[PDB]
Amino acid sequence: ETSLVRDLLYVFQGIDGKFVKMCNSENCYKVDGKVAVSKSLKDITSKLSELGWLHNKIKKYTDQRSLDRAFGLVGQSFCAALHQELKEYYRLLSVLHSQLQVESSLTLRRLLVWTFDPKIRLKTLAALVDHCQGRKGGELASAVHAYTKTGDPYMRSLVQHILGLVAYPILNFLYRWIYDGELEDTYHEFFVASDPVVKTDRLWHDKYSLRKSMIPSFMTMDQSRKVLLIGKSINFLHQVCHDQTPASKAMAVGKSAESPKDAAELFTDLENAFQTKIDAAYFDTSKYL
Amino acid sequence: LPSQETCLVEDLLYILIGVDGRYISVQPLVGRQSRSFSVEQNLDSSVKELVNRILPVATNYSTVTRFVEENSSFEYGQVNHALGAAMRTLGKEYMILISQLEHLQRQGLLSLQKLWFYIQPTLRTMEVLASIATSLNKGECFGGATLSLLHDRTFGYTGDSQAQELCLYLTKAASAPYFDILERWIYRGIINDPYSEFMVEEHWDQRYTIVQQQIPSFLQKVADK
Repeated sequence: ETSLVRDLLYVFQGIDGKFVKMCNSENCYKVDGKVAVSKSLKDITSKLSELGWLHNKIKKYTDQRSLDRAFGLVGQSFCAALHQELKEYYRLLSVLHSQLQVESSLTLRRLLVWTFDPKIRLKTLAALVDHCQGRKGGELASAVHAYTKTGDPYMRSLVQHILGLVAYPILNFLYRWIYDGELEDTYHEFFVASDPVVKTDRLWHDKYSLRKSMIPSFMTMDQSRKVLLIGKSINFLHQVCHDQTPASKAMAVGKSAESPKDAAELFTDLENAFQTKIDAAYFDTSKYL
Repeated sequence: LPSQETCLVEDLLYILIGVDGRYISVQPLVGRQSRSFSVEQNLDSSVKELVNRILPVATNYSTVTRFVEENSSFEYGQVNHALGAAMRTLGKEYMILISQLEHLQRQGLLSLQKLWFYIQPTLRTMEVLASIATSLNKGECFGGATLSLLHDRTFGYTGDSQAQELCLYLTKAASAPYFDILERWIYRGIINDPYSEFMVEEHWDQRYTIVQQQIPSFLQKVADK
């Protein structure tokens, strides 16, 4: 009884405890090698099978890539989330051992079910990881936005935490390029790759392509051409023998306000109000130019 | 022969948390609508009926939670996804009372009739989510017609408080997404169509068209307004 309770803690923390299960794939099945015991023990060994395997699949993805500086943008900001909900699995692992020792000790169907709330929590991270094998941004933003069009705000709140965090490098490309316009790309994490062509004098040539294969799904098509239009005009006022941010230093106050608003705000990515005050910057920077 | 009464109890409590037991084998099938659980032969005809009585309550919860906790997480992110995730939110605290019972099961203090009277308010709690779970997978309904069905379900239901309490709540927590994007549509006017969520869609004006298969749940005059 309690030795199988002690075995189920070690596969929750990882790979096999008392005996050897010899399977890393398709579920982590407990083999006891006993026939004279009841056959009802074996099916709870099969309940443990997909608890421990669905936990080690989250260790498998973030350790197989084995953190890489190349494509080190939005991909690992998705992993920094993936470690914080890895973290949430461990906090219910500690209440289960305080049940185990004395300070009651028998863990029965109460905790047998307590375990299925990690299960649906890990299935949420399992559906989140099966979409994306790669770590390149842009296509990650069409992934979690395809997971919020699904209803039922149980995991829809959880992927809303991810779309607020997947976008957080994406929209950090935006408002600085609206406000100062100092290019900071290394692997083109945004859909606007800034300066991939050699610098030439301006003949109204398009250096900032929008690249359909990496568009976020919260940014529609008329807004992707819009942020190109503000980003093309902000670079044309740098070489007008003026380093002045458009018409006031109030463009620099705006970035600070936005960064505190992001700090105060819980997890939500704004897209209906985000598109409104960039009109008030687009009409601002065009009349001053 | 007195040990077998506890030996089925510990087998039962692991069935209750939705996972496979020791000798109570679990049969999985596609479209299960409360999949069956195969109990072992035992030594006394009375004690099996008590675990045969608690088992549909373990059966009907563990199934109707299981697919709505996974199909919603696989699906879009419409009003049916905030609905199913709130069933998953209510499923978090159900596993808490089982584990506090197992703190009292470090030594035997309860029997099977003590198990069922404790889970008696919760078996009425799961079973009105069970009838939601059957219709939404047979129909595979769309988001305008999901809330229209889910409204009608909590409405011809009386007789118990805490079942009526939740089946209002999560449908109210599915209608409250709908009202907000309605209020984005009646004030600002920006519509967010992930895939679709409305009867009204863009495109001598031909700007808007209505479908009668994505209507809201209230009487048809307010959908026309």
